[PDB]
Amino acid sequence: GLKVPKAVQKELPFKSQIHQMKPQKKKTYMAKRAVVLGGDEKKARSFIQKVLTISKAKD
Amino acid sequence: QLKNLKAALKARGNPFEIKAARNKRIAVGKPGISKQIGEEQRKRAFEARKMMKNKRGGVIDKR
Amino acid sequence: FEARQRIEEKNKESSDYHAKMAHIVNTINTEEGAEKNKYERERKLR
Amino acid sequence: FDRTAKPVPVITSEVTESLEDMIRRRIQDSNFDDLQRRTL
Amino acid sequence: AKLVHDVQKKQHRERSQLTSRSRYGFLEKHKDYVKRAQDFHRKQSTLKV
Amino acid sequence: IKDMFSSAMEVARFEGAQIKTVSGIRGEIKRALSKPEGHYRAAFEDKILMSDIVILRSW
Amino acid sequence: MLRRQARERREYLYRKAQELQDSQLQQKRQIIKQALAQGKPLPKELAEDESLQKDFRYDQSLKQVDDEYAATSGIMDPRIIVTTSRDPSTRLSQFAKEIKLLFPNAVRLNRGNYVMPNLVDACKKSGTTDLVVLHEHRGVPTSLTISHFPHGPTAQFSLHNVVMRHDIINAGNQSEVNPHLIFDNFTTALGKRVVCILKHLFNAGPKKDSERVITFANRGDFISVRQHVYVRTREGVEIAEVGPRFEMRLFELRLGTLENKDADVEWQLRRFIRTANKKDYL
RNA sequence: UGACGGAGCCAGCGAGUCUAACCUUGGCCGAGAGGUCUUGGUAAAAACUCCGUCGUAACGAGGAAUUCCUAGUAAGCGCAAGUCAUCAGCUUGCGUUGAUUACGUCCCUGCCCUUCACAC
Ligand SMILES: [Mg+2]
Ligand SMILES: [Mg+2]
Ligand SMILES: [Mg+2]
Repeated sequence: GLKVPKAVQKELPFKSQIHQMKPQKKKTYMAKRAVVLGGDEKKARSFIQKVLTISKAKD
Repeated sequence: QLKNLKAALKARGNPFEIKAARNKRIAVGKPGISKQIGEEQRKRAFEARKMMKNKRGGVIDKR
Repeated sequence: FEARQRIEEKNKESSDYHAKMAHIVNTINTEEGAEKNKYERERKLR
Repeated sequence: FDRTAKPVPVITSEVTESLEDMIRRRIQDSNFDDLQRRTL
Repeated sequence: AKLVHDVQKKQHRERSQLTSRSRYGFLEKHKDYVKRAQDFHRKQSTLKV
Repeated sequence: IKDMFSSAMEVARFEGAQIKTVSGIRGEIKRALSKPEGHYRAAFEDKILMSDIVILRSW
Repeated sequence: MLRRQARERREYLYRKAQELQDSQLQQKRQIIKQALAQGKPLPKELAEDESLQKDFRYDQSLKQVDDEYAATSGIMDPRIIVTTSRDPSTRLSQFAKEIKLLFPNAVRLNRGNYVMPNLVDACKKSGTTDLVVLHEHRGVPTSLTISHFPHGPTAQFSLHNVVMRHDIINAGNQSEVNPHLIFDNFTTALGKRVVCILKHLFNAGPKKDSERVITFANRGDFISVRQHVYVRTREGVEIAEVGPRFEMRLFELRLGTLENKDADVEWQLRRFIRTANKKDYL
């Protein structure tokens, strides 16, 4: 993908300023708190993203 | 240069064709004349090759 | 030196070829087209 | 083989003489292509 | 296809990278080069903007 | 480019010759490199790759 | 200044875009003028255009040098700065001095550590009209670029067969009169463009008896530059070379100053197109 | 106004799925093509600051002549890119450190110009 130089990116007009989100390193508290339903919900959650993958490809 | 040119002509009525060196202790050549001779000699040689390209016979003069 | 001669020869040959091809096409269109248009008019007259 | 571009011209004595003849002719006829001051 | 034999319309097969050069990768053809040039010009166009 | 010629003397004969890649990128033999023998410098209409092969057509 | 220069360019660019659109309109008005004078019938598209015919009453009273030079052509003498690339060799410095003597209103400036944006911005403040930058290869001049301020054009040349005046023995000092100019074999529109660029480096109105002549002779896109001093004799003219000798071949022409690498290219040299060697553009 | 080592520390340019050696010793697999491993040789920021150690055939900073040069200039130092011409026997950029001397005169040497009040 295209990588704009930071010197150009710095002096850009307000309307056209590229939003580049930085990666997260320190573990957020909410990230440490969220519960992921395992077991049966994992299988019903892999199944859906398999179906939506077929549908996007077929289209 | 022109002042020398006017003086010479009124007495009578191109220094760029010579390459001149520095004397460490002078005209060195003739770039215009030397190149022309070197270019004409290979010009006639090229002419000879284009004459020789598609010939098989030839006058064999043994006199 | 050889490069200069080859380029000039090639350009001359190309210019001659293009003139020759144009002439044969133009002469055919003019002379044969005249006969074609002439005959077609006679067919219309009939 | 083919060559992509024509070589740079060589300044022979014949070339200089042809150039000099042009310059002498232009001066003799007193015709030059030079910028002219605009009126006002 | 008028006045053309099927022999004239024969497939000409595509040659491959030399084994001595197999390490460098796939021998690009004209179609492969077009993909590079088009992509580069698309990016350079936006950057100039 | 390398392996086209064996000595810098051969390159001098072919300077200015048209060359191209398998991709079809057209170029020219500009000058012979002093080191190593047979290598030479060329200019192409576009950037070429290491996997490319340059060919000089001769008869 | 910065804001003023910006809008002057936008207005100028907008004018060019409109003029290209208006070129069709100008031809249509020419047809109407010819039709009225000749009496020949007007074509169908123009016959049915009532707006154009109404406008023609106002536009009936309507009537060269390039637009960048038209404003000052023949009024204000040029101001020229001749510089080189960073850390120039001794010969390039000598050649830059020779180019300085060629143009009557030239000033040589040392390029020690000067960055390109500052050089043009400084030149624009001081009223400089042209900037000349010279390159070399092992003390042999190779390239010459001419940037016209405030908005271009920038023309880059490559120099061949350079013979400097310092290579001569006992040559003497030059004459620095405003020289006569000779521009021979410049026929195409690009040639007329090149002539205009080179013509305006010299002052307007040389004296008729001026004894210095500078000639630019086009021979297969290789422009030979010679400098002579002449004396009118009773049976002709005798000229003598002052030098330097060199041939420039144009290879780029951009609509902007030399700092702007993004300037729109007005003309470029295509060396790898199939029919490159067939035609000579200039 | 050195060499060696260590330590501290300061730039701006530059981002195409594109960037990149050569010649050998041998094992195995494979009909071949070739694949994989093994093996030896050849080639290929600096300045700056602080601390410690030593210590002062050819050539030892370049004759006569000749050339260039006025402020971020002369000079020193490194880092990048190679942009249709030119360039790698190199070219062009970028930053870093940064002065001495003149900024007057027409004496010499060249080039050039001249012969609407009031006051002169
Ligand atoms: Mg310096
Ligand atoms: Mg350096
Ligand atoms: Mg340099």
